[PDB]
Amino acid sequence: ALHTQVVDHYENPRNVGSLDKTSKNVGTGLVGAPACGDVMKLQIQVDEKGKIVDARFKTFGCGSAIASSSLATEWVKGKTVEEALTIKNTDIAKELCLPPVKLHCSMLAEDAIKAALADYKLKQE
Amino acid sequence: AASSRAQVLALYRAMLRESKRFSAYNYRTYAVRRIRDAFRENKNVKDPVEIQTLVNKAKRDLGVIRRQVHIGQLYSTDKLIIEN
Amino acid sequence: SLRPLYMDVQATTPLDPRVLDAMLPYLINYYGNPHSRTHAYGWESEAAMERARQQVASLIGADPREIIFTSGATESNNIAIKGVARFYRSRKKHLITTQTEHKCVLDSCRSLEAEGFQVTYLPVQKSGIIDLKELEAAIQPDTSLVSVMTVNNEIGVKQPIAEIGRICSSRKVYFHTDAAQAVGKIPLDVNDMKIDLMSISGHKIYGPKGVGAIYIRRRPRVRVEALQSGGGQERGMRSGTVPTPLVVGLGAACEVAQQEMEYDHKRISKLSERLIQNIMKSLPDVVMNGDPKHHYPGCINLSFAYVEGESLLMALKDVALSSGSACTSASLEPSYVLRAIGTDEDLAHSSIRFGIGRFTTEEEVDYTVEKCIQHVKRLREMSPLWEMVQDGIDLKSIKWT
Amino acid sequence: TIEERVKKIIGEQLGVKQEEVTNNASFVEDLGADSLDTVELVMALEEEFDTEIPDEEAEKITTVQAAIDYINGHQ
Ligand SMILES: *P(=O)(O)OCC(C)(C)[C@@H](O)C(=O)NCCC(=O)NCCSC(=O)CCCCCCCCCCC
Ligand SMILES: O=C(O)CN(CCN(CC(=O)O)CC(=O)O)CC(=O)O
Repeated sequence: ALHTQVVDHYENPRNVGSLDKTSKNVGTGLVGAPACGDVMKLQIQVDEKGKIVDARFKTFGCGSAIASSSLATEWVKGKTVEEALTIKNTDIAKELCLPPVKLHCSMLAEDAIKAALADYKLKQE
Repeated sequence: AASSRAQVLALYRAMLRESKRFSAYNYRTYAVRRIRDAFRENKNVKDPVEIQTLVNKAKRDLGVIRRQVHIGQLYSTDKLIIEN
Repeated sequence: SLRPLYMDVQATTPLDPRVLDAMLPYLINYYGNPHSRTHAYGWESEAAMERARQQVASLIGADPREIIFTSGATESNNIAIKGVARFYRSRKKHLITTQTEHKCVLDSCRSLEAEGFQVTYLPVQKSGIIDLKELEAAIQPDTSLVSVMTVNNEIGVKQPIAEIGRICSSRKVYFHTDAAQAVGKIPLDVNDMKIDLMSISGHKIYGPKGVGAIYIRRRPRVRVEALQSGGGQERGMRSGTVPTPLVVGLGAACEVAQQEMEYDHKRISKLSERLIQNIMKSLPDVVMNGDPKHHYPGCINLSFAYVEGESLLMALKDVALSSGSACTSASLEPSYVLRAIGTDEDLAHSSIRFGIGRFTTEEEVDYTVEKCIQHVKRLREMSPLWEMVQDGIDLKSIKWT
Repeated sequence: TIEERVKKIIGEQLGVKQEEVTNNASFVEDLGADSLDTVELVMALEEEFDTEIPDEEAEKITTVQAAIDYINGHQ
């Protein structure tokens, strides 16, 4: 049937875009594979106190993939790097009412958060 | 064989008028188009027996259209996105 | 809420009002069992059944005695494949089909392999068309059946049915074609095509759901073991109560299709060319799946690079369509058809099927085209793969996680 | 526009530039209509102007001016 929580992230898009990969304060997570029909790019911008101040995403995938990654991008803003690390796939799925067949989307979105954070952390010595 | 021509033009008008009453966009647009196209396609038939066969078929289809228009009104639904 | 445009006729069709009109008397006053031999309710129901049988026969060039009513082309496919295989099982254990057949043909063959039969699943070329010489080479001395579908349900590509019948006839191998997507849309003649068995679905041709038929050639006689046990209805080949209203609807749909086929083909051809050319002239990286030279125009399967299929369907919220991406097709499996014609996996996640049928309008096509162009652009602007390609990156060079 | 929306209908229905649709013109003699066209034309006028045109009136509407006259005289 129609899923209003998921479609909203496409019809009312937010944080779609790119940050500057060369910045020491930007972490970039790129997860998934074209052949698996789901690729998520998630970028975070961290201030000099460790607070995530901005984030952007681009996703190739079904509507639930776009919603999972879009929600993750909203949710990291305002969280410390350590706080963002505690966002779980299950929180994302719950918020979006994902069915079991789409829980893999919320897990890839969690993988994307953690890849972006690991990219940022590697840049800080 | 009783003025085919008067039967024909009367049937043409009746069939178009009744097919405009279809509630469903896809039956309505198809019936109007098909009727226009069929009468035009058959305009130059000259054998009186073949004309009469086509006329009798049109009368039968006019009955179909009247009945289907009325049972699509009893069980109608919302319009399509493109009707707005 | 306003309803979406129906652009999914390969999935099922609406009923032709002429078909519902023919059925309605059997749903109201003519409710007799056509097997009731002692009264007028039975006699008039039997007579309607037999009239429908002739209507089906006339469309395909058959004798009415060769038409067996079934509950759908799924059942017809099971009867043809399992019935023939089981009948000649003492002398013949090999059957040939193709990798792009509908799932009921493929799964009937799989069930037979578990029964000890050998099945060759022929590959297709990137056109979607089998190689006739490879078919010839695969026929064995113990081959009982070849089954190759007339029009593909996913990509619309036409197999060389007449040429396959020549091959099979000349080697006394029975030839079955699943014609579910071709009946009443392209010419079918069982004698000119040398067809031995054929599957027919009522709901793919503006007829009601729950009914179909199987043509079983009677000269030379083709023998098949019945699958449904019972009192011997349908000459012992399909026991059960023949559903008078449904078979009336099937015969009426076949009669209408016989009269309308040429008009529909001309009109759908023009709408199909319009949809394909208008999309391809407005968007880069759009590919048609299947050879346009051997293709039924009402089934158009396009891949939109760098956009996932399900997301595009979601984006096209007021259009009813379907896609080859795995989460949309019962939610199980990716498109085996696209894989068989050699589509890259990512592009097969990017395919959409557009259906144009008897009732489709030019404005419905124009609306669909416009929305398709707008939303592919929008989803590309959301796509990390499009972003990478626009920055000159070769996706084939990336090491994916 | 004015009552010559009548002229727009005739031209659309008969495939005739608005320049050719003169008040004196006969649908058949002057504008190439046949009798299937004129059935459709009368229905087009019924639709555009929310009026019912019965057979004995339709048979008189054979020129552009007759169509203008009829519509002006029925609200
Ligand atoms: P006008 O220019 O004076 O004359 C017009 C006619 C056609 C009357 C004139 O050209 C003529 O007399 N021609 C002689 C041949 C003739 O009469 N052809 C018409 C035969 S009637 C006919 O063709 C009916 C076709 C019915 C189509 C119905 C489709 C229904 C679909 C239903 C769907 C639910
Ligand atoms: O005659 C036709 O082809 C169909 N309709 C018009 C179809 N309309 C839809 C509607 O009337 O709501 C076309 C549209 O609005 O797109 C005639 C009528 O109005 O009776």
